[PDB]
Amino acid sequence: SGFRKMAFPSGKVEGCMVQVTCGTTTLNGLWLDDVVYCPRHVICTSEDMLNPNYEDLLIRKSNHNFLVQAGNVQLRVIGHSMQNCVLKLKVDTANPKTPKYKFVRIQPGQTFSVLACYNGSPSGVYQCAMRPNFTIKGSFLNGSCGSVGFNIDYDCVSFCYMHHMELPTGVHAGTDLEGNFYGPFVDRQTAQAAGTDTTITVNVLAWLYAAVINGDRWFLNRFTTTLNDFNLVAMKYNYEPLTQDHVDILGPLSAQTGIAVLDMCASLKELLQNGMNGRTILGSALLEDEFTPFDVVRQCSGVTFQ
Amino acid sequence: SGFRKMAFPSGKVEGCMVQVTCGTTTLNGLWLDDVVYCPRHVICTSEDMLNPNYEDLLIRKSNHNFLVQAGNVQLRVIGHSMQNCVLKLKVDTANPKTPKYKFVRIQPGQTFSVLACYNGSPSGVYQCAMRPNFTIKGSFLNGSCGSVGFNIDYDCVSFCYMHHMELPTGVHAGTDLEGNFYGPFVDRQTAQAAGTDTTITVNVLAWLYAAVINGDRWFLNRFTTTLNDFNLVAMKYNYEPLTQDHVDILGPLSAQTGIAVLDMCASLKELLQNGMNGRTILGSALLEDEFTPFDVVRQCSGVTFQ
Ligand SMILES: Cc1c(Cl)cc(N2CCN(C(=O)c3cc(=O)[nH]c(=O)[nH]3)CC2)cc1Cl
Ligand SMILES: Cc1c(Cl)cc(N2CCN(C(=O)c3cc(=O)[nH]c(=O)[nH]3)CC2)cc1Cl
Repeated sequence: SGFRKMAFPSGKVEGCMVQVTCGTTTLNGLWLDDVVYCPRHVICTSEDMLNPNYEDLLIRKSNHNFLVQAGNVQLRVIGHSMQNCVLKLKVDTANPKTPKYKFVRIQPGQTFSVLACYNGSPSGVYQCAMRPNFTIKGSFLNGSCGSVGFNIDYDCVSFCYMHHMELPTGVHAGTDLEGNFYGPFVDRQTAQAAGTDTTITVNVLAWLYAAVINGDRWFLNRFTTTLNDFNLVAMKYNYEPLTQDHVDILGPLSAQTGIAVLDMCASLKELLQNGMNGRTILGSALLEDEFTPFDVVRQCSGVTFQ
Repeated sequence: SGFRKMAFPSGKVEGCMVQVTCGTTTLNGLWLDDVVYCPRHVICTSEDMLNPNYEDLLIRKSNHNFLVQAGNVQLRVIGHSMQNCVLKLKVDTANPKTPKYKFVRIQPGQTFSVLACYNGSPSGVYQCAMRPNFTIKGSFLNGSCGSVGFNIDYDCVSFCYMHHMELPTGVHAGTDLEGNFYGPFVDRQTAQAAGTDTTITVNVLAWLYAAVINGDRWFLNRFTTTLNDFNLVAMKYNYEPLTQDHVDILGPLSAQTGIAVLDMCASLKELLQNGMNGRTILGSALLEDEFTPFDVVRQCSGVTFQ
């Protein structure tokens, strides 16, 4: 029993983190095979932050302008290139700790683990969701750029996020590992704002199923509803509308508890219109939307990895 | 003078189009160096459309199950792999007509050219925009899957779109060339719906500047407005809000015409609240939002490519 904000074990990723220095700027890089990946704004100075021309800035660099350190061992840069917003540094030594990996782009509402790093050294791991406005509510300080987000599927690490910047509202923005930003953001130190966020409805429903599995039942009722009736209430409270695909995804949780999805939607409708009245669910006084249906199954039924 | 829906010259792309057959299914592929890229649902049959397991379907295939034709020359498949939603077929011959290229992921509101193809043969070219709901309003018939979208930057072809499917509403969905879908869609023949579309405001403003450059001035007025006052009216009419970044992008057009952006916004406010009253702008009775500021500059000031 129990329910926690659970991250993936980070060991396979810790061995890929390196320190990348260019000039007076130091941040984190990801070392897979003989390539080091890092944010391209490492080649920027204070004079170029507001409007950098990265093509010009890169042509004025040579391999010896890039210092790469894996712990205390230094890696020799033998080539460099730019792929969208990430810098690819070819080094003379292939990482012997390279795991089975792939580069994936995730969708809003999906979760992943973040290995926060400083000076190439892992500091902590935590779980977060990609928000519908393509930001993440992370925890990052100065020097954390190049930290990566990942999921583990069996023996394979799926890298999905590299950290680039913090927005004025305190939320965080980055790219996939091909260097393409999540959301309408650019790597320039200008004032950019995220659009309005919404609550991830399918995740809230999954979390309510986790509550029932763990013995929190006070919010259930006998009523039922339709998808269109529910979605009418949901839009009023800034909730993402619910699709038939979402209902299918929640199938294994409806079967394990014997509570139909549309039945659980009726409970959620009541919680939105009346609140929780000083009661808690799984130790929270708010509706939690950063657990996917898969996260719940993984924690309330059991999955490990090799 | 004049203003047209202008596409990029397609010659550099026509030489990369091939036909890919697997079983009874034939669609289009993109042949760059010694790799052929195509939608992975080419390995699906009618029995798997609703819920394909692509890992299983691919392990049951061998290289000789894939017939690749470049005109009449046949290409020998020596390897195959899956990267997200695209199939990568390694062939024995590198395309001698491979142009300088890169793979880019575009943002909503940006435009590109589509080379519609059938049986590996180019049929037509047209311009379209990525909608804010991550669909495109294309023109595609049966057999068009694998057609690609592209921009040309100097001598370099930037591939940004590969066509996968048509949604029930008649709009179209696809992936970038790394196989990651635009929008919340999956390559399964289930019922999926696009979210609500909005009008791309910065593009409408660019188009109004093109009108002024070409002698349509009847909608101008002496008034001005603020960003927050404009955005309040815009949201009422399902227009994307306007940012300071957008104002900067429109700079070259404001300078060429001597009409400040916030002045042009005041004209747009009036057109939204009063309509056009049987008058036309650049031969249209509706406000056009599929030309970017760069498209206008390119056509109203002059850019060619090598
Ligand atoms: C072009 C450009 C851009 Cl776009 C960003 C930076 N910065 C690099 C330094 N930096 C952090 O390390 C950091 C991350 C974080 O999440 N929170 C926090 O407080 N600090 C801020 C971003 C520099 C340049 Cl030249
Ligand atoms: C898993 C899967 C998926 Cl997701 C899609 C298809 N289709 C392949 C055939 N096809 C077209 O060629 C087509 C495109 C278009 O835009 N308009 C139109 O009328 N037809 C439809 C999609 C097949 C499979 Cl097995």
